[PDB]
Amino acid sequence: TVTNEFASRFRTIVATLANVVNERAVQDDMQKATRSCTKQWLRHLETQFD
Amino acid sequence: LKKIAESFEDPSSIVVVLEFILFALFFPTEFNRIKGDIQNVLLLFFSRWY
Repeated sequence: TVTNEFASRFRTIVATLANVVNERAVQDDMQKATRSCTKQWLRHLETQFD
Repeated sequence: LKKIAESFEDPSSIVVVLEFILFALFFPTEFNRIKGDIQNVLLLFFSRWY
């Protein structure tokens, strides 16, 4: 494969957790900066796992 | 194509894509000669973003 299926599964897991943490942050009126930072951290995890 | 290591975490990564597009415009011929090796990069950009 061009793409690692295990890694891609981690991308889906992380997309889910991302929309989850996001839904929380909007529930708690969290500042945009910190949210973007959690997302950058999740993406970084995706690249690392890849 | 000279190898390009890009993960495409952050949106800024679009720079790489734009690079290829410019190379497709300025040098359509040479790009035609390396477009598969380019498609290996774009496939990563697409699997990540879409």
